Amino acid sequence: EVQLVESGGGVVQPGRSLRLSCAASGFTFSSYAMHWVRQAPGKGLEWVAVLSYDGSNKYNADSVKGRFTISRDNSKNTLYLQMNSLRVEDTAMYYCARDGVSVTMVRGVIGPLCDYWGQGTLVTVSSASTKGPSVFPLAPSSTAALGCLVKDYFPEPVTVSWNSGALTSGVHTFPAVLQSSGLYSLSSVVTVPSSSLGTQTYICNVNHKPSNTKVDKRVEPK
Amino acid sequence: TNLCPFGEVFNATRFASVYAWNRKRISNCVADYSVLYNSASFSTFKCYGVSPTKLNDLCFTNVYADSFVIRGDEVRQIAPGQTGKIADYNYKLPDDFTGCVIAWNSNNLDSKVGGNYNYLYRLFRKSNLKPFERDISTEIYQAGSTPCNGVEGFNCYFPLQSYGFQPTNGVGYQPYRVVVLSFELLHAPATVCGPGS
Amino acid sequence: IQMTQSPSSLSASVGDRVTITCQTSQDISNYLNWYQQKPGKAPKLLIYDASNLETGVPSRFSGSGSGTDFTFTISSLQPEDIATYYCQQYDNLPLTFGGGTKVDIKRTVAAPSVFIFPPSDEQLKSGTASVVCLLNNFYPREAKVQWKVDNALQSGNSQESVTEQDSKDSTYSLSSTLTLSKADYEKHKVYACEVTHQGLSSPVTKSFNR
Ligand SMILES: *[C@@H]1O[C@H](CO)[C@@H](O[C@@H]2O[C@H](CO)[C@@H](O)[C@H](O)[C@H]2NC(C)=O)[C@H](O)[C@H]1NC(C)=O
Repeated sequence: EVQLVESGGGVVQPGRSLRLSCAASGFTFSSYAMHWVRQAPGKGLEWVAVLSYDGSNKYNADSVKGRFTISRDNSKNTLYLQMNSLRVEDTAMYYCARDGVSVTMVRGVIGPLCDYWGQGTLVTVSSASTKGPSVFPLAPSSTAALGCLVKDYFPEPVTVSWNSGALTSGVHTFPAVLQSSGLYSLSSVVTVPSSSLGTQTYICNVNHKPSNTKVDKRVEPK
Repeated sequence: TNLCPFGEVFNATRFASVYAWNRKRISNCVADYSVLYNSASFSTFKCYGVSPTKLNDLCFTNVYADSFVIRGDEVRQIAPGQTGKIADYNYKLPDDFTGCVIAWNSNNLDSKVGGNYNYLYRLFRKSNLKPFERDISTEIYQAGSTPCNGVEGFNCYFPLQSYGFQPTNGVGYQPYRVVVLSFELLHAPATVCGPGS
Repeated sequence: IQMTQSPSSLSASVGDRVTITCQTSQDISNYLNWYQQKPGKAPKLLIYDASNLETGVPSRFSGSGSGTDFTFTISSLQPEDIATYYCQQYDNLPLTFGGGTKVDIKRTVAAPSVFIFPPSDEQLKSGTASVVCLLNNFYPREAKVQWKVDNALQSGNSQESVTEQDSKDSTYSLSSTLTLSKADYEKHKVYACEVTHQGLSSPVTKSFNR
């Protein structure tokens, strides 16, 4: 159907520049207005800026007026968001969405506004380097519990799967916690019966794209 | 519901010396004295003034936990009405004492080979201590009838002698960690109560 | 610029009728919008300009648009419906959202099963000791965990993460991570984590030695 796929956000120190890409597909793009709104980790939504149907009407929000500019290439069906003078506070996942109700913006009222279709978590990390995790076992001792310990990894987007992801029943992947050292900390656990603690072998597959690290760690009892 | 922080009393990694014995006031909590006497770890356990059975049933207005360290031979002086170097210059238990004294051996945690001389004890004083009187004075005491202007000399000594705690000593001279629970009962509502009262 | 209000933190059994009222700020707003945001996914426009839901929604939702105050009605609550619900105004261009409403479907009370984990010897080579305590498949999330090292509470040494409510069994799951070093791990001997949950009479203490 219609999909506002995004790519272009990453990790960049404060003070620099980085432009975002929102890609339009399906519907006519030069006919609809486009918005940019962001959501911090654990917080709620926050409006950023907007652009008309290329009618030269930006109307950015505060704290970004002069720091962000909205650009669209309606012949390319692609919408962008040039960032610059990175306030470190701007660490958030940005969503671009359509609009057909605005007043001085897009000509004529067509459809609703803010059919989100968003993605592309944008993190404005401090100078601290992008660090890979250190996976540790959470071996059991005697349903029986069994997990792995993802510790000391600065970029947040880490994933985990147990034994080639064919074991997906009884698995609990937890959100990360921010340690005092500026690094995250995650744990992923699976509860299995004691009758399979000696028969089937359990391995956690931790994957971390920003650090380019993947560690297959066994979990053996004490 | 919040229990009394007894775990912050016995297991504490660092204990003070006896001349400077530490005190942690215990109030507004729930006593669980069953943890104390349901254990074979405590060497000397002598309750003074209190029942040997009503331990978990009582209710005192306040409780004082006096914890310090002495060697193996000096625990006999942690008792109401005693005479001795600790029982005269470091820790004086009144004759009407109403509480339980807990002692256990710690020759492995407070001793080390080569020496662990951090612990001290008051060796000299020109008067016996009064009950609960903490004395940490650091003046050069005079023994004989010949004055001392602070010079560490023949009869002028520093009043705090170090404890030599090595694993290869006699039992009498090994570190025993002591906790003295003092049950204060004043004309006031009680704050430290048991679980079965 | 408005500060849109909303009563969050809802809890209702499966198949009920709940409502959220977003009352606007100064300069009465016309035609708010209603979105839903399930965890890990981008929001989705549920309702149009104060009414007239879109195509695709299961038609269990509604709302009424009258000047300053608004309402968001959900009939026939669903197990696959736990999310966060926002209200957005658009009549002055600085669009401001609501507070969001976390939704928890009321299920039969679940007692927690608690498992403890010592730090791995591999981690001890890094000079750190991370002890982990698990709470898994309990529906009432208002549970507490207190680490008792040698029966002494350790304040400011633990962080716990609570999973989103499950879809099949509708039970929560949290995990606290007590963090120490090799030095203060080597002077203590017993590590435990006491547990108190709405479906527990007496506290649950899972302990281990080193
Ligand atoms: C540290 O405090 C705890 C609780 O007051 C004591 O640990 C107990 O040890 C006994 C004997 O092994 C056990 O039977 C109990 O189950 C333990 N309780 C707990 C909660 O750990 C211990 O006695 C104290 N340590 C010292 C130094 O006295």
